Amino acid sequence: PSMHICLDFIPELIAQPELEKQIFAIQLLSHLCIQYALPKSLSVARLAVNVMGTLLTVLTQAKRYAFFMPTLPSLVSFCRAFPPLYEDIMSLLIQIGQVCASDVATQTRDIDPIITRLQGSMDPDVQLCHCIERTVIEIINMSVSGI
Amino acid sequence: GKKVVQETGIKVRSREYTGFQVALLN
Amino acid sequence: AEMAPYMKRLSRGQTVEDLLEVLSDIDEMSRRRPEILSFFSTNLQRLMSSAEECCRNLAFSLALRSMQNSPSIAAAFLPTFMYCLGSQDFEVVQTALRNLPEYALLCQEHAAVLLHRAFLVGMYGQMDPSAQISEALRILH
Amino acid sequence: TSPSYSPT
Amino acid sequence: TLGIMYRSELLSFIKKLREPLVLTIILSLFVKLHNVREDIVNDITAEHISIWPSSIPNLQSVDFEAVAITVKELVRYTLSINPNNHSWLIIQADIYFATNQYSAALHYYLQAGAVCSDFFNKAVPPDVYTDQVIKRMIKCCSLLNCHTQVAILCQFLREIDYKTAFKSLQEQNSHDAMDSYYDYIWDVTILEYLTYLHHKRGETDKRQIAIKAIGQTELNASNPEEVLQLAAQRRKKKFLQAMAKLYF
Amino acid sequence: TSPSYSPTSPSYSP
Amino acid sequence: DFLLEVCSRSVNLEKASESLKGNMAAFLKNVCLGLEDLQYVFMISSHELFITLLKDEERKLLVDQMRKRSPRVNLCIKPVTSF
Amino acid sequence: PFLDALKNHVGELCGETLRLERKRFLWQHQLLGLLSVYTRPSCGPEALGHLLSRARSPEELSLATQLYAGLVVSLSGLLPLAFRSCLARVHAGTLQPPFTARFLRNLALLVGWEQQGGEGPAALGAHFGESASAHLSDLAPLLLHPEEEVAEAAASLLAICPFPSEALSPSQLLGLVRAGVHRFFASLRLHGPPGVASACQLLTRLSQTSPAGLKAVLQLLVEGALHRGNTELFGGQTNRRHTAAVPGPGGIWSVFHAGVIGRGLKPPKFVQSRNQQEVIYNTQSLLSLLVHCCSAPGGTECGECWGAPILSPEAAKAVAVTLVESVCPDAAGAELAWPPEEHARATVERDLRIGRRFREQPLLFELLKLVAAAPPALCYCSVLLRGLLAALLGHWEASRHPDTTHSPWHLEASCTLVAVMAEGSLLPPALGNMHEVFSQLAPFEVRLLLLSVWGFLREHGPLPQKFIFQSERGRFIRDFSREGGGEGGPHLAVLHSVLHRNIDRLGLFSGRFQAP
Repeated sequence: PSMHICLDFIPELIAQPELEKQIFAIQLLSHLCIQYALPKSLSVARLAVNVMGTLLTVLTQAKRYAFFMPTLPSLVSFCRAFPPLYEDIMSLLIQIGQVCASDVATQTRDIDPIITRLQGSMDPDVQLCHCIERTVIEIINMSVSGI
Repeated sequence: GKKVVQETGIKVRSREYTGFQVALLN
Repeated sequence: AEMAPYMKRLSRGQTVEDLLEVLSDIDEMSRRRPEILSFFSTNLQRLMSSAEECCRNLAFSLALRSMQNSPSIAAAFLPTFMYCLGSQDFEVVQTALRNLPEYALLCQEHAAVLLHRAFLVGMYGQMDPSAQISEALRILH
Repeated sequence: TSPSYSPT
Repeated sequence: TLGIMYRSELLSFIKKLREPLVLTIILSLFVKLHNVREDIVNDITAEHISIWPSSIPNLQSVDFEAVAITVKELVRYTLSINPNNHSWLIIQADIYFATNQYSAALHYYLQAGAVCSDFFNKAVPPDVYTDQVIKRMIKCCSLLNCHTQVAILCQFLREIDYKTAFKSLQEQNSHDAMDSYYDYIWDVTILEYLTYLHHKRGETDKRQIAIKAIGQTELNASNPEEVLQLAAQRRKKKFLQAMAKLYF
Repeated sequence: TSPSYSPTSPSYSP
Repeated sequence: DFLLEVCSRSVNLEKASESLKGNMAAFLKNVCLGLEDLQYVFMISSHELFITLLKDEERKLLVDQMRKRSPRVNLCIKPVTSF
Repeated sequence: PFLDALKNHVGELCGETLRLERKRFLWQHQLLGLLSVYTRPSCGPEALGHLLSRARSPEELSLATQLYAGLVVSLSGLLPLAFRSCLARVHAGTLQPPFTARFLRNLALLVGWEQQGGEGPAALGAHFGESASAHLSDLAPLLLHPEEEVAEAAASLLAICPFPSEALSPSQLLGLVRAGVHRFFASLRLHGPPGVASACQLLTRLSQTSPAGLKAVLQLLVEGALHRGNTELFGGQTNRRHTAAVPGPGGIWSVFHAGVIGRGLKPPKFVQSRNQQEVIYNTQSLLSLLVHCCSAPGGTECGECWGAPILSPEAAKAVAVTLVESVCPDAAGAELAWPPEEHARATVERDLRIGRRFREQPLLFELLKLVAAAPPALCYCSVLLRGLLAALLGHWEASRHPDTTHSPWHLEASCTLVAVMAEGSLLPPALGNMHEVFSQLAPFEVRLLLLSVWGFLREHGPLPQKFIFQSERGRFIRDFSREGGGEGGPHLAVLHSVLHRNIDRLGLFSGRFQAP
């Protein structure tokens, strides 16, 4: 129970230069915002979303996969906590989506999500697009069932 | 004789109050 | 008996002038006693599928009026709107996306698959449904 | 008396 | 509706017609009637035989809205007849550019390129990819927020517009996989600008990617230019097929 | 700030 | 027929290993897959070396597939008269 | 009142009709027909779609044809309305995989019958072919549909469904070819050649439309073949424990090692040893598909029955070019004149990555055999040939073993390569039999003689010219001994000296060389 001090230093762990630490901070913030929904936690969540946008602006594709596969259930946690912080989540989700789809377009692939549009161990951008659409599905099912 | 100065300046971005900078690797 | 010649003109109509004129008339007796659009629902479906700007806008207005009278016909209007999202003219999808949140709000059962398809359209087609999706969900709490 | 990472 | 036809009557008559020569001639006349001062913007459509009279009487009594509607319908009909016509492709895409449907504009520009060349296995003919058309998708892509793509199209221009290229790379709100299209870029100056900007904003891994891409031995800006033209053609082909995979 | 008193608990006034 | 004759002289059943038999059987099976004329399918199935190498279950399975490539279905055109 | 009350229960009446009672199915068939005539949207698309969705046998299909005959002497537009309605309901959340598999395969049976049929479709002209040709565009996601039966039914329908008056929109063409190659590779993954026969028919039928479609088919097909995936189908590729056993048995002193150097001990070291058997046959299936695509139809029936059809030089040229782009994007030595061996020493690095690629992916040898069957594709794949020659030259220089056969892959690769140029007619037939004598020659002899091959090809640089077309046969012919240099000359003389020095075991091969 004496954990909610974490919101004091979660900005620092986000500002840490290591990718693994930034992923861990974002996941910790997600489960904190499930547990305690404070305006302090909301400000930290908004900071985290803008940080995630910044890393989207600046990260190459291999580390983009290695950073954006684990932190998407954190986004659905954010969206469960704060329905105000909702349009920002959807804008960031659509931006990460279409940039990964552009990568899939850049280099030749097989399973072809562009044809799959009307609905193992594969290529990283394929896995990332599948993760993105799965988290969108989870946001929608959440919001439907969540009263 | 003054070398280059590496920055940790605030990267401004919209869509923990507008003064945040992710630290770069030194 | 009285609304049969109007939808006969709808069925036999293939020119935009006559179709828009009949749509304007149908708008007049949709302002007056809107319950009669059930006789026009299928005609509204293929003129939904049609690719004319005013015809589509009147289609959306008349469809939402019919929904507001009776929410029971959303199951019937599901696949035509689904194909409206799925098509590739980049016009009917913009119109359906602008009229998306009201439809999902009055659907309440297939809003999951509507919003999923809308995000996939923004996913692969280069249009941004973020505002409309967000509005639909904040309406749906 | 070290409260954080040293370079930052 | 004074005259020998009504607009619906002539629409039905042209719909019955399918002779491509008279179809494209009446389409050129209709798009000329559209582009003669229908609005403020002077986005004139490209056209093959411009002999129609420029002077307009009864300009208040004519209806540009009905003209736009009927010319869009006739474009739809002639593409229903045969999509394999680069001229009608350019006409449709320019109409969509006028209507600010930039996604469809890129879609039909790319379909025009794939009509004219055998899916970019040969170099695109410049009479179809003129400077004006390339500038049109430059503006369309810049408003569609794919800034590395609009930089690559700037490279496709006959004279490179480095100013609007740098204007495009200035923003941080991109959408189109910068660190993947650094392979496709082949100009040393824009690559140098990318390297400087990445160092300035502290983006070390992308900066490393750009440095290695420059250090490719394929291009050196001192070669006997046969290799340079061959490499530029190869990157043109692969990039165009990449956009053709992305759209449609 | 208050590591042991939990956020959803009353303050102490003086 | 010439190919079948060459195969018949090529393989002798008593002085052949099971690996060679499987190779020959799989090759002729894929030849049957590559053919399109059902007469050619029938004669290649009716060759005696086909029967000797391929068991009847596999033979009838491939024959069943090749006749799954047959669209022969009879339909009635006139509407029914219940009166 | 009866009819417009059954309007809401039209589907269940179709359910009874498919349940096929004694004469109640006939009675409900007539009732549905009269109801469709009566009501103003006419419910014909709905009834047809429901019956096709839950239909599974030709008697129900015949019932569909009979009610279609009634509705076509009654009204019009029935098939376009039915297809849009049913396919919209398919792309929606309804129309479960068994129902839609039944519906698609019912359409496949219908379009097959209408492609055949001599009096049936003539009396009842429904034109299913042009109807589905109008509705082609949405069928590609049904090719990529995750349900196997749906994928098979869509493959059959698109395999036997014809094309419109105009061939196809380029967007739909690219969508169809990408769906086709993905379905082809998935069916190779799961079923085999019996699975991929339908996809091969599909690809061939849409590749024979226009040359640009053929270019797209070949390029996407071989590039997906040489993808990182689907290439094993053809050629092959803690703190609790630490403190439970930690601290170096001293306890009150330091630990023994002073650190690590990384993760350490790269774990798997796993070798791919699935099978070579039936990977022969997967190679054969792909090669047969390429042959069917590159083969012009012609229809002339050359010879009595023995004349093989002549392959398309344009198609094989496209295959060669995109193979070059797949292997090496470098084109600095793509000038078709061969630079010297000193220039090869300068650019050896590309040759190493080319050789490593060739050893990883042995499909390239069969693709280059197709190139060899082509007349000019050798001239267009000259860069790959040069790279492989340089890599082989380097290895045979760096070999110390007095016998050649200690490096098994290199001997086979050299033999195959010389056979490729020999079959592609850049060399004299004695230079062909150089690939025979590779087996028992010593490594330095092979190295010097392939250097002579380098010199010979340097003098007779391969060009698109000198390949003389014949009106007798489309096979372009390079007429030897008209180029001035003609035969090997000094090259054949050096070969003769090599074999005359190695007369110990090469007499029977000198009896093949003889005099050119």
